[PDB]
Amino acid sequence: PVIPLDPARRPVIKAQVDTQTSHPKTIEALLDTGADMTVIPIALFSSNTPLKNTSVLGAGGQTQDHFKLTSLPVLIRLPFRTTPIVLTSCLVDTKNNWAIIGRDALQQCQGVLYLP
Amino acid sequence: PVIPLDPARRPVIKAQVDTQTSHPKTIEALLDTGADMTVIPIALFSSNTPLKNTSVLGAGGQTQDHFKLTSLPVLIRLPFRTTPIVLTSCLVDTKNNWAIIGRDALQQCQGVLYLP
Ligand SMILES: CC(C)(C)NC(=O)[C@@H]1CN(Cc2cccnc2)CCN1C[C@@H](O)C[C@@H](Cc1ccccc1)C(=O)N[C@H]1c2ccccc2C[C@H]1O
Repeated sequence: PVIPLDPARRPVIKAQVDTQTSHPKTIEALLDTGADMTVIPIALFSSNTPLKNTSVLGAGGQTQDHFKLTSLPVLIRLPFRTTPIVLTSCLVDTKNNWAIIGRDALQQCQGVLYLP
Repeated sequence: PVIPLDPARRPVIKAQVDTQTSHPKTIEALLDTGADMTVIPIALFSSNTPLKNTSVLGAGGQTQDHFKLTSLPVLIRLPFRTTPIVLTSCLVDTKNNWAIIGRDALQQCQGVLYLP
């Protein structure tokens, strides 16, 4: 679908996320062309799930803390799609619970940005 | 133009920014559907320009020293376009000199996100 861009209304979407550690869950995620990589909430995971450490570039510079990588791929299903997005790895937000569909996922559903 | 979304290649654009505090300059800016507001480098301004202090949520926790608000509106022109995007106010990166075109600007050029 064509998704209008509005400063007052974030372009969010329902996404079923399978972290392969528990049952697939539906979240509301921000469609973010400015994001190199997808971010999912730590709440999607179980308590015994191992994650890799990392340091990501953010608005406050380097955040050497609340972002981790999954060891296993992450599967994401959009409402109008049966076939899933399969990310080799993606970021996990451990402080807050940000949900961000990055260009890694957007490429897989062949999404484009269009300026008239 | 149609801009493909690619985790390895950021959707950037060359945009002429008029801060109305110095001569208009062309910068490279990230096209970002996840940004509520536009960010421009403080380099485009003069040393005597008054700016407002504020608080902006970003990846690296929560910052309130990084970004400032403009006092005057900002005009942005896209390639081969004479009629300017007019932003009443936008963020000013006083540190890493980021250039981000948010949904405030993307709305005025009628930009859309398209998922096939
Ligand atoms: C993979 C990861 C997500 C960590 N990457 C980023 O953070 C990139 C980095 N570049 C770095 C970069 C900068 C310049 C050139 N190349 C790379 C700048 C662009 N961001 C993506 C941002 O668009 C992320 C969003 C996320 C968000 C939205 C709403 C609420 C919380 C978090 C974001 O930061 N948006 C905020 C935001 C951001 C800018 C301006 C205003 C606002 C308001 C707010 O919406």
